Amino acid sequence: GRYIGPVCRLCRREGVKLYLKGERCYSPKCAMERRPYPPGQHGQKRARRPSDYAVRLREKQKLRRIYGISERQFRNLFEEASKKKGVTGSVFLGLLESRLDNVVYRLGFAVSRRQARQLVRHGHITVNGRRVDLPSYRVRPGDEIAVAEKSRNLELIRQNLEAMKGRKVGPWLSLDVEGMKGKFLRLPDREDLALPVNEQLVIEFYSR
Amino acid sequence: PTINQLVRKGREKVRKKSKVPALKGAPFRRGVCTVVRTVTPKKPNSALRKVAKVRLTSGYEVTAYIPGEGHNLQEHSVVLIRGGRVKDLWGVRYHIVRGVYDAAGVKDRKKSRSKYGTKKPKEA
Amino acid sequence: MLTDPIADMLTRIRNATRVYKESTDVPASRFKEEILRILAREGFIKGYERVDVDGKPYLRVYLKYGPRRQGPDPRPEQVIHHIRRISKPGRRVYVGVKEIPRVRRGLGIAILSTSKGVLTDREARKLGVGGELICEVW
Amino acid sequence: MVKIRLARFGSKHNPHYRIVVTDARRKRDGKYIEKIGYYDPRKTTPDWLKVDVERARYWLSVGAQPTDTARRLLRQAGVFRQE
Amino acid sequence: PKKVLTGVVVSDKMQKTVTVLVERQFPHPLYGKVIKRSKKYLAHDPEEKYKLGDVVEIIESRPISKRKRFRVLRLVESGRMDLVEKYLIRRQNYESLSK
RNA sequence: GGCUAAUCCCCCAUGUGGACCCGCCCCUUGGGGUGUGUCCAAAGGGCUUUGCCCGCUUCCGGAUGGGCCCGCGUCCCAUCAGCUAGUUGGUGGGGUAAUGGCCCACCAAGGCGACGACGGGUAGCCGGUCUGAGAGGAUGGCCGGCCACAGGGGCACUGAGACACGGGCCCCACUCCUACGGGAGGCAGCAGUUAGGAAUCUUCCGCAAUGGGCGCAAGCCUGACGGAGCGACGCCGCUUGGAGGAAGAAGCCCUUCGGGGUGUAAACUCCUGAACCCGGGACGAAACCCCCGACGAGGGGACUGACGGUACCGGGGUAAUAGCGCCGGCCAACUCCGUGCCAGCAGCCGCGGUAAUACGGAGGGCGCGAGCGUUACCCGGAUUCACUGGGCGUAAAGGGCGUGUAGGCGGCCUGGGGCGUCCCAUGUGAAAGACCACGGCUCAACCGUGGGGGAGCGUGGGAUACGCUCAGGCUAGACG
RNA sequence: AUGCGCGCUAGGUCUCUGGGUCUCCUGGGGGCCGAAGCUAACGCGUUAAGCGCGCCGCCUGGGGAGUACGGCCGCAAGGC
Ligand SMILES: [Mg+2]
Ligand SMILES: [Mg+2]
Ligand SMILES: [Mg+2]
Ligand SMILES: [Mg+2]
Ligand SMILES: [Mg+2]
Ligand SMILES: [Mg+2]
Ligand SMILES: [Mg+2]
Ligand SMILES: [Mg+2]
Ligand SMILES: [Mg+2]
Ligand SMILES: [Mg+2]
Ligand SMILES: [Mg+2]
Ligand SMILES: [Mg+2]
Ligand SMILES: [Mg+2]
Ligand SMILES: [Mg+2]
Ligand SMILES: [Mg+2]
Ligand SMILES: [Mg+2]
Ligand SMILES: [Mg+2]
Ligand SMILES: [Mg+2]
Ligand SMILES: [Mg+2]
Ligand SMILES: [Mg+2]
Ligand SMILES: [Mg+2]
Ligand SMILES: [Mg+2]
Ligand SMILES: [Mg+2]
Ligand SMILES: [Mg+2]
Ligand SMILES: [Mg+2]
Ligand SMILES: [Mg+2]
Ligand SMILES: [Mg+2]
Ligand SMILES: [Mg+2]
Ligand SMILES: [Mg+2]
Ligand SMILES: [Mg+2]
Ligand SMILES: [Mg+2]
Ligand SMILES: [Mg+2]
Ligand SMILES: [Mg+2]
Ligand SMILES: [Mg+2]
Ligand SMILES: [Mg+2]
Ligand SMILES: [Mg+2]
Ligand SMILES: [Mg+2]
Ligand SMILES: [Mg+2]
Ligand SMILES: [Mg+2]
Ligand SMILES: [Mg+2]
Ligand SMILES: [Mg+2]
Ligand SMILES: [Mg+2]
Ligand SMILES: [Mg+2]
Ligand SMILES: [Mg+2]
Ligand SMILES: [Mg+2]
Ligand SMILES: [Mg+2]
Ligand SMILES: [Mg+2]
Ligand SMILES: [Mg+2]
Ligand SMILES: [Mg+2]
Ligand SMILES: [Mg+2]
Ligand SMILES: [Mg+2]
Ligand SMILES: [Mg+2]
Ligand SMILES: [Mg+2]
Ligand SMILES: [Mg+2]
Ligand SMILES: [Mg+2]
Ligand SMILES: [Mg+2]
Ligand SMILES: [Mg+2]
Ligand SMILES: [Mg+2]
Ligand SMILES: [Mg+2]
Ligand SMILES: [Mg+2]
Ligand SMILES: [Mg+2]
Ligand SMILES: [Mg+2]
Ligand SMILES: [Mg+2]
Ligand SMILES: [Mg+2]
Ligand SMILES: [Mg+2]
Ligand SMILES: [Mg+2]
Ligand SMILES: [Mg+2]
Ligand SMILES: [Mg+2]
Ligand SMILES: [Mg+2]
Ligand SMILES: [Mg+2]
Ligand SMILES: [Mg+2]
Ligand SMILES: [Mg+2]
Ligand SMILES: [Mg+2]
Ligand SMILES: [Mg+2]
Ligand SMILES: [Mg+2]
Ligand SMILES: [Mg+2]
Ligand SMILES: [Mg+2]
Ligand SMILES: [Mg+2]
Ligand SMILES: [Mg+2]
Ligand SMILES: [Mg+2]
Ligand SMILES: [Mg+2]
Ligand SMILES: [Mg+2]
Ligand SMILES: [Mg+2]
Ligand SMILES: [Mg+2]
Ligand SMILES: [Mg+2]
Ligand SMILES: [Mg+2]
Ligand SMILES: [Mg+2]
Ligand SMILES: [Mg+2]
Ligand SMILES: [Mg+2]
Ligand SMILES: [Mg+2]
Ligand SMILES: [Mg+2]
Ligand SMILES: [Mg+2]
Ligand SMILES: [Mg+2]
Ligand SMILES: [Mg+2]
Ligand SMILES: [Mg+2]
Ligand SMILES: [Mg+2]
Ligand SMILES: [Mg+2]
Ligand SMILES: [Mg+2]
Ligand SMILES: [Zn+2]
Repeated sequence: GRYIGPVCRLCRREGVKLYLKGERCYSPKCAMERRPYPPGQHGQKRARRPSDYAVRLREKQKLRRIYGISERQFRNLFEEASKKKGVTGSVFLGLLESRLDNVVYRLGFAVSRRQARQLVRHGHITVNGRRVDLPSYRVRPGDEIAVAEKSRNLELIRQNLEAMKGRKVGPWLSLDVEGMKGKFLRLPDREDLALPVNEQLVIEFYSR
Repeated sequence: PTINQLVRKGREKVRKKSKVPALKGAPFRRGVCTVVRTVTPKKPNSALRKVAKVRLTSGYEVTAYIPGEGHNLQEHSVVLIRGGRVKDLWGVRYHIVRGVYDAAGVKDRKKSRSKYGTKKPKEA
Repeated sequence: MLTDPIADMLTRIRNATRVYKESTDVPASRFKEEILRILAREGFIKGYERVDVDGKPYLRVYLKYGPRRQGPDPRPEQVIHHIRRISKPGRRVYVGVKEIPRVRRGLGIAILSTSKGVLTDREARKLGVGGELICEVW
Repeated sequence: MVKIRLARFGSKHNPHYRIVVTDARRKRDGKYIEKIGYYDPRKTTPDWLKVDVERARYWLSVGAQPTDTARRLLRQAGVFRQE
Repeated sequence: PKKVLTGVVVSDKMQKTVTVLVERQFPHPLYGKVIKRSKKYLAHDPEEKYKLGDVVEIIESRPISKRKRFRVLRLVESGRMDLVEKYLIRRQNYESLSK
């Protein structure tokens, strides 16, 4: 039961655009226009100098709220990363990016990540020929991700895919809008993602 | 100390002393009020603090704080000892748990309900 | 009677260098010589020679320093910053090959005495033997 | 006497048996002599059975006694063929 | 292998039996200094050969009595009476250290 | 008291062999061979009864499982310093499967102790587990291994095996039955009751699976087990929607009355479809058994479910739980009101006596979210018992001083040995766990298969610098 | 308010007591300033509180308390 409640408010508190809505976070309605300041009575007052703790906290919260996942899953995923051979920050970002819901967002099946979660949970999404309804499913390289045979009819899906004409997908992915499918090519590099998050600052957050 | 000296004697492990023989090891303990009264705290503060003398299921006798705004505890009531002190009182090593046995949860407290043991209010 | 002639030699070197002496006399022995040879090859000392002081054998050790420095305290850097006995009489440390420690990320050395002779850490690993861990130097 | 039987190693509704030489008086999941095989009744993988005949033959030769089910497995593995 | 130990005979005082003193060395498990412990063993000397102050070999054997699990295998060196001496003095020092 | 069968008991026989005394040989603790003398065997049943099955006896070996023995490791108190009479050893004997003061007789006078004996306190031990950068500290529930006990205590019988949880004898306590003489009992088995307690479950289903006992088999038994039930107790997955939606409704809060906040949040629009109904519906199951073959090998064939009509698949299909702690510093989150050293808070410093970001409520905010807090306990931080890794002139801490015992430590040169030390090989380090890889349940938790690692110890081989040791030598220490 | 021993690390100055070719130098003592260094600071500094090695003693927040109990010693006081 992750955060469910107003999203553009986190857009506001973190002081940066993180697109939880997809569309309209593109338009000048995001509230980041006209309210770049954090939420609440005091949000328009002068900021104090953030403690080291504060900085690292909020950085981690940025990274987390981006992917919509719970702190339990986030932390567990982090520890998983810190075990694995190779640089933690990158590896972490790579395991985050391999969440089926995420991959679905990334492929352009769903306007936002939350919507991608719902499409997954409702089984509109298949991996490697079989339906997968778990947002937390980890897509390994080579796995094909498609809109399910039946769900192809859905006006939402035909919509998004129609909007995905001519748009290019991530370089670690591939998309065929014809069969409404696409392949997860390889684990995305830090450089591959545009994320406004210093991850070595999140690493430092669990170091406490 | 020289190494030979440690071989001979060796460092000594430091024993820990229980701040709470509520004991029988337990997390909580049932008990019966003997006195219910007030006391005057230590030097820097002033107030009437509410406490109770309790006989215990451990066969122990201790002074306990009665945290909250209002309190219904009487002489013969049965009660649950929490443990943890009240710093500006004397030898009060335990708190009484509100909401269980004869100690009812604080009347009309909206904010921290779990401490003080009151259920959720009603909405219009 | 020195109670630990090796510790004594190392210490003499330490004191010597700390006042920037050009050289220092330690009472001579084979083992001390082997330790020296290792230093000299490693570059911590310029070298050493055998000499008779009061008709007694001594090893004269020629120390080595940095270039003169600037600002207040022109005194040059030490080539031997750190010289330390590890195994002492009264606690003798012996390491297997898997336990021969890397010193200062390689910038330093450890000297071991082994049944292949007195080696450095690198020497011992490459030779695949352990032994008594004599001292750290860096 | 020493026997050749199945020990249950799986999880709930997930039976996985080790084919095992053990004293009959031992409990089935307890310390055994040596594991000669494994058996996966739900056949979830390409190899759902394995044996290492030479061992099972040895044990049979010093007098181990197969459970008729372990016997069946062994036979399927070909412990018993002669020609 | 039947255990073999090496000791000095500190006691002649019994019939067909000698008390054999066996030192042992090892690194202290924490502090690391090499420390030397010791143990007295009752060993079986049927032919009454082995005298006081003998360094002998002891071997693990079928139990002869309660407390005698070892036999005297061979005489390694004869006439170490100083070892015995240290033993006797260590014993004698017990006479102090009470009241 | 009397009748009676047997694979029940016993006697003579056959001696493959075996046991015992004595002699001899080889091995060397009572191992193996051999000779004479002596001593010891058997059980019958079923069949299609001319041949086979199930069994029985003696012996040798195998396998498995145990007994006993030794080295080493195994908590606190020295305000426990001396302990010991079968005590320590010997000869002979008894006893057992077997060594043994295990037990008895006789003889000797020994044995243990500051390297902590004896005493007291506490405690099942381990694989592992928690924590920790590590060393270390702490722990030993569940699962696997070992031990011990079966109301307390003693004891033996039966047996291959027991000093025997659901076997026996005795004593003690307790409950019950009693014709007052006397008897019966033993959940630390499953489930259940009760008491104690802060607290711990169903008097369920099933023999279908794995395993166990007996039976030639058919089969019977199995509260081991495989399941289901109850408890957010733990872990993991999942949901309470998704997209659009105001230069931004109302209400509520702040207001310097200009406005600011809750906030795209809601309404609303559209879309998806947890729950739910219908349909289909398992894997776990193949042997035992039947046929051919010779009851074999091989080949073939059929019966077999608690979980369960569950999981799952297909069709239909409703916008559909959110709470809990905090917001003075440590520490992420601030304002208004009420209260006025009160009421209260409180982990520490501290806050409350009229502007309280610290009490109480409200708005708002931060953190987590089917949970969130609290108490208790363990490691942590704490380098605060310091091996890694601390100290002692004045902060705690040099003994009033010496003499010296045990012990610890030891100059230069050479040689022997190789105990420490190091290296190689090798055995051991079960499984589980931890690690790595690949895989199986849609994922994960969970699980499978594989690989690796690993201190320690056993055996064999090698090295010799250092430490030890033995032998020799020197004079710089030391003494004369 | 500074355990014992050993080796090592500038000098200056006053002094006690030996030796020397006796301004001075060379031992062994007592003091004072001060190199390097050390130290929380004060200070220490070849008479180390510096650099090292060996062995012994001792410490582990303040009080309660050098108290209580025990034991050993003592004629007692009282000591450990
Ligand atoms: Mg990593
Ligand atoms: Mg969601
Ligand atoms: Mg790529
Ligand atoms: Mg930490
Ligand atoms: Mg009491
Ligand atoms: Mg010079
Ligand atoms: Mg080793
Ligand atoms: Mg068994
Ligand atoms: Mg065969
Ligand atoms: Mg004798
Ligand atoms: Mg005997
Ligand atoms: Mg012999
Ligand atoms: Mg005595
Ligand atoms: Mg009769
Ligand atoms: Mg009769
Ligand atoms: Mg008759
Ligand atoms: Mg018979
Ligand atoms: Mg006969
Ligand atoms: Mg014959
Ligand atoms: Mg055997
Ligand atoms: Mg006392
Ligand atoms: Mg007696
Ligand atoms: Mg018997
Ligand atoms: Mg005997
Ligand atoms: Mg000893
Ligand atoms: Mg106990
Ligand atoms: Mg760990
Ligand atoms: Mg333990
Ligand atoms: Mg267990
Ligand atoms: Mg008992
Ligand atoms: Mg009884
Ligand atoms: Mg009993
Ligand atoms: Mg028993
Ligand atoms: Mg029973
Ligand atoms: Mg009760
Ligand atoms: Mg249950
Ligand atoms: Mg069954
Ligand atoms: Mg069965
Ligand atoms: Mg049978
Ligand atoms: Mg069960
Ligand atoms: Mg929406
Ligand atoms: Mg407004
Ligand atoms: Mg619809
Ligand atoms: Mg089947
Ligand atoms: Mg089936
Ligand atoms: Mg036939
Ligand atoms: Mg067949
Ligand atoms: Mg359906
Ligand atoms: Mg549908
Ligand atoms: Mg709604
Ligand atoms: Mg803050
Ligand atoms: Mg509070
Ligand atoms: Mg007011
Ligand atoms: Mg006010
Ligand atoms: Mg004020
Ligand atoms: Mg406030
Ligand atoms: Mg506060
Ligand atoms: Mg408040
Ligand atoms: Mg709120
Ligand atoms: Mg969860
Ligand atoms: Mg520590
Ligand atoms: Mg630490
Ligand atoms: Mg402490
Ligand atoms: Mg230390
Ligand atoms: Mg260590
Ligand atoms: Mg300290
Ligand atoms: Mg003194
Ligand atoms: Mg000595
Ligand atoms: Mg030496
Ligand atoms: Mg050797
Ligand atoms: Mg090995
Ligand atoms: Mg393993
Ligand atoms: Mg494994
Ligand atoms: Mg660990
Ligand atoms: Mg998988
Ligand atoms: Mg596992
Ligand atoms: Mg060897
Ligand atoms: Mg040699
Ligand atoms: Mg030599
Ligand atoms: Mg020595
Ligand atoms: Mg000599
Ligand atoms: Mg002092
Ligand atoms: Mg003093
Ligand atoms: Mg000192
Ligand atoms: Mg002077
Ligand atoms: Mg003169
Ligand atoms: Mg002087
Ligand atoms: Mg200075
Ligand atoms: Mg200074
Ligand atoms: Mg000075
Ligand atoms: Mg000096
Ligand atoms: Mg000098
Ligand atoms: Mg000194
Ligand atoms: Mg100091
Ligand atoms: Mg205190
Ligand atoms: Mg006094
Ligand atoms: Mg007296
Ligand atoms: Mg006095
Ligand atoms: Zn936005």
